[PDB]
Amino acid sequence: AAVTQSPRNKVAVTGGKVTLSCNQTNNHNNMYWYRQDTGHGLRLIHYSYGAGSTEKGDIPDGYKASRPSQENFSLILELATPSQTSVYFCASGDEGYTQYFGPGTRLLVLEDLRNVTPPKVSLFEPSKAEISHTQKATLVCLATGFYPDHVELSWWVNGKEVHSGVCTDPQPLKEQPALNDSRYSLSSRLRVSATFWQNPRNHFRCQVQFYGLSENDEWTQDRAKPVTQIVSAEAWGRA
Amino acid sequence: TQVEQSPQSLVVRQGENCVLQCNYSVTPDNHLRWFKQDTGKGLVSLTVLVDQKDKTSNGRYSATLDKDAKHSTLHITATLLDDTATYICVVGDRGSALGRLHFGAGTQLIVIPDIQNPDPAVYQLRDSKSSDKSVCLFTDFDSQTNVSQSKDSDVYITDKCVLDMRSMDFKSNSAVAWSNKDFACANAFNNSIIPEDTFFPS
Amino acid sequence: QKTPQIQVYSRHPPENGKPNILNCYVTQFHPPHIEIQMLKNGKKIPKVEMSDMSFSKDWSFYILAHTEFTPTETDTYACRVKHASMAEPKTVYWDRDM
Amino acid sequence: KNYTFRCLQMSSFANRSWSRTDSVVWLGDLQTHRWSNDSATISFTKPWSQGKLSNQQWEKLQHMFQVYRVSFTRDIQELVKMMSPKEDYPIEIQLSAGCEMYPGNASESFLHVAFQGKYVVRFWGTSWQTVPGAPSWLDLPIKVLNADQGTSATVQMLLNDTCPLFVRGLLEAGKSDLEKQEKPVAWLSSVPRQLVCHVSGFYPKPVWVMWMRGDQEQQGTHRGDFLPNADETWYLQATLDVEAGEEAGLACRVKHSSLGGQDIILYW
Ligand SMILES: CCCCCCCCCCCCC/C=C/[C@@H](O)[C@H](CO[C@@H]1O[C@H](CO)[C@@H](O[C@@H]2O[C@H](CO)[C@H](O)[C@H](O[C@H]3O[C@H](CO)[C@H](O)[C@H](O)[C@H]3O)[C@H]2O)[C@H](O)[C@H]1O)NC(=O)CCCCCCCCCCCCCCCCCCCCCCCCC
Ligand SMILES: *[C@@H]1O[C@H](CO[C@H]2O[C@@H](C)[C@@H](O)[C@@H](O)[C@@H]2O)[C@@H](O[C@@H]2O[C@H](CO)[C@@H](O[C@H]3O[C@H](CO)[C@@H](O)[C@H](O)[C@@H]3O)[C@H](O)[C@H]2NC(C)=O)[C@H](O)[C@H]1NC(C)=O
Ligand SMILES: *[C@@H]1O[C@H](CO)[C@@H](O[C@@H]2O[C@H](CO)[C@@H](O)[C@H](O)[C@H]2NC(C)=O)[C@H](O)[C@H]1NC(C)=O
Ligand SMILES: *[C@@H]1O[C@H](CO)[C@@H](O[C@@H]2O[C@H](CO)[C@@H](O)[C@H](O)[C@H]2NC(C)=O)[C@H](O)[C@H]1NC(C)=O
Repeated sequence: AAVTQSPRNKVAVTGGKVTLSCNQTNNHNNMYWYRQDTGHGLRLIHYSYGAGSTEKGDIPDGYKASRPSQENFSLILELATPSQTSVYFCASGDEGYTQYFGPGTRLLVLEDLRNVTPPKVSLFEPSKAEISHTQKATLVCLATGFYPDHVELSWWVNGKEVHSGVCTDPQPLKEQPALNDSRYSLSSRLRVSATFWQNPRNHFRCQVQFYGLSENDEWTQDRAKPVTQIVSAEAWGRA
Repeated sequence: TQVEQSPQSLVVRQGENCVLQCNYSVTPDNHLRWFKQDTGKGLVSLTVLVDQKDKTSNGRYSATLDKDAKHSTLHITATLLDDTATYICVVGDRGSALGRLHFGAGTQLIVIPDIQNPDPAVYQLRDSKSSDKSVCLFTDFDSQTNVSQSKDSDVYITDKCVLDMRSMDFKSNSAVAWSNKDFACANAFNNSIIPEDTFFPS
Repeated sequence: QKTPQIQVYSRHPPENGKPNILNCYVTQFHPPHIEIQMLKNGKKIPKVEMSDMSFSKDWSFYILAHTEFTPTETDTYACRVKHASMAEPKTVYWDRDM
Repeated sequence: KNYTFRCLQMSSFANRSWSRTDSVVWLGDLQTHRWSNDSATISFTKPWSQGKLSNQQWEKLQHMFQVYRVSFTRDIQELVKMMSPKEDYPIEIQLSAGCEMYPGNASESFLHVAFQGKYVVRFWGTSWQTVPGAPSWLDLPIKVLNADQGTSATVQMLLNDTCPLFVRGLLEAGKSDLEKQEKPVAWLSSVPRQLVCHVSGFYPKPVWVMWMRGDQEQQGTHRGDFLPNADETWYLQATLDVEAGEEAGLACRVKHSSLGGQDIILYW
């Protein structure tokens, strides 16, 4: 039994319409919406027992639920508020007590979209000193000058994503800590064997999935529209 | 809040065992479930306890349930790095879909990895496109070493982060430092107290 | 909906001047929500005791109401019942001969 | 003499929020327990209503029902949400549960459920099931209620083991009240003619009432229904249609176990 959620990450403005969707192909009659906030457990917002039916949960205020079909259950935010910044979990189940949870949806509702900016991604090639000392090669990726902090960094080798030998900062650091709407920076490491980096056949790439404006949000500034996009830095191996 | 978890947060060294408490006042109490949640990831079911006096096991995870005391424990034997996660207690009040799930705030576990062969060094790494732009990497230091944040606004130092090379059974701590403003790398980690045998290549 | 059947009867043989207990038996009604009054000369009797509500094998509800009364030649006693099945409240007067 | 033990529950649901549940318990024709919605605890209506259960055994048993009443209320409300707009308030649920006792240590347990005054659901064997005549939409609540293994095992224990044991104990403790003998009192009256023979204050329920002229039993005698009295005794009246003038000679003979042979003969 598998449950999916779309989108996985959303950056929105106050007053805007936000639609959080959830798909389930298990033929489950019952679907549930939760939100997770630090210092609290998961709290029920809305739920459904079937198509065309929606029921109030424990905290329904500010949310509207929609179930057009057995497979889809949608959480709608007509007038988005900063207080609705949370991680949203969708669930489904049949007659049994088991509720099968989705991967979760990150939501951030900003007061203004004026400071939204995509990152500049740089890739830093392993030191020749490290190769001769440890027989290992560390690649450092660097995403800089982005707002808000909602980014996903991923390492890719030869078109396939790698997780082994990878660690990314748990939190992005502020570039200008004195400023309230400060831009962020993020670093990540990928460590391989020297002989792997020395191979010119291997194509290394650091990918940053940035979340910002939709292709429908209004933009008034002169600079390029900071839409949801992928910025990447890339290097080949060398002997 | 009918489901309370203790401790709030927990710091443990690799290999050591830990117990995680859950206490509830949910009525009635059909089943108790323990979730594992990585920073960022979703909810992974570890075990489900159903009996009045129940005991379960899942590899290194083991759990007990006492419905008379309305109390459950989660034992993690020989903790690994991947155990760094928030652990959530959940009590269901029915044996069917008519039930409501009662969630605990969670227990945040941090597992400190054991560094077997420390080889502390600061390396200079250069940008793939722009040769002039560079970062500096303090790596292969033991967990007893803390990385202090920058004492300058123009200099940026990240907190320590551990990577795991699974195929080699190798773990290493690392920290990144950079600045746009004649920036030295022997002068990059001056604020942090680092080992005397730290390697500085020239 | 089930229309209620009202039966009024005395506990002991009726004598004029002698204190007695009057019973009102209401049966065969649905839904269970009901308002029962025991009346003396069309006026509500202050202390009217009620038995616990129950239902028979045919799922029809029944309840017994009773009060202390002294039958006289003049005084008329009755049981008034208001139910959702009826538009007007049915009043059944106590007849000692019946 | 076989005794039927009955736990009669009546639940009313006027809308999404308003709800009440009241319960009464009968052993034969005598009330043993009362449980009002306003009351947090089950009340004894007889001194021997606890039966042969110890104090610890009763508190644990009451607590089970205390949690049930709250649970049942929420579950029904959620079951309406599963159907809507198929089913709608006001909703009446009736439950008739208990066991009938037989010579030796033999018994048969039952749990019958009514929806809107119609019998639709029963617990049989190890699961809930619908009876003939029940609407098909009830298959969803049944499937949901059957998924609860904990409820199933509890109900099985209550019916198979708890009921017979508790009643076997009630019959021992309540023997004095169950086997009581109350003497009937009779009086005669006439209505425009129909003659009425009133019989009141007798226990147990079985009674023989007939209009007679001497040794001849009148065939036109019509028995009414058994009407209850407040003091846990019975009332019954017999009517006879007769012509005006021939009232003299008619008598009402009443036979009852309490009298002990001496039948009440009442001439007019
Ligand atoms: C549109 C609407 C249409 C309506 C359709 C009509 C259908 C309606 C008919 C259904 C009615 C049944 C209501 C169901 C409620 C369930 O959701 C809850 C959901 O709550 C449950 O709580 C239990 C813990 O307390 C847990 O069990 C627990 O779950 C655990 C799993 O985690 C275990 O399995 C545990 O089992 C262990 O413990 C058991 C104990 O006995 C066993 O020993 C077992 O072997 C063991 O393994 C179990 O208890 C369950 O998981 C949990 O789910 N179950 C209960 O609360 C327990 C069931 C009690 C049923 C009571 C019957 C009511 C009869 C009416 C009379 C009421 C009058 C009261 C006054 C009586 C006083 C007189 C005293 C006389 C006493 C004599 C008794 C005889 C009468 C019957
Ligand atoms: C309780 O007793 C019942 C017996 O039936 C009783 O039901 C209760 C609710 C009262 O109404 C009472 O008067 C009545 O006598 C037991 O139910 C029986 O369980 C059997 C096995 O669990 C079951 O057999 C079926 O399942 C097996 C599975 O292995 C299968 O091989 C068989 O072919 C069959 O399908 C049997 O059908 C069932 N009886 C009835 C009438 O349905 C129950 O087990 C008792 N419970 C406890 C906890 O003691
Ligand atoms: C739910 O139903 C109850 C009971 O029918 C309603 O309470 C009644 O309200 C009316 C009008 O205000 C009164 O005349 C009655 O006296 C009330 N009855 C009882 C038994 O209290 C209640 O209004 C309904 N609630 C909702 C939210 O619809
Ligand atoms: C019947 O009893 C129930 C439960 O005691 C009552 O519903 C509760 O209402 C009270 C006050 O309205 C609340 O404090 C409770 O929280 C409600 N439910 C529960 C489980 O506590 C209901 O009001 C009663 N109905 C009548 C007509 O008296």
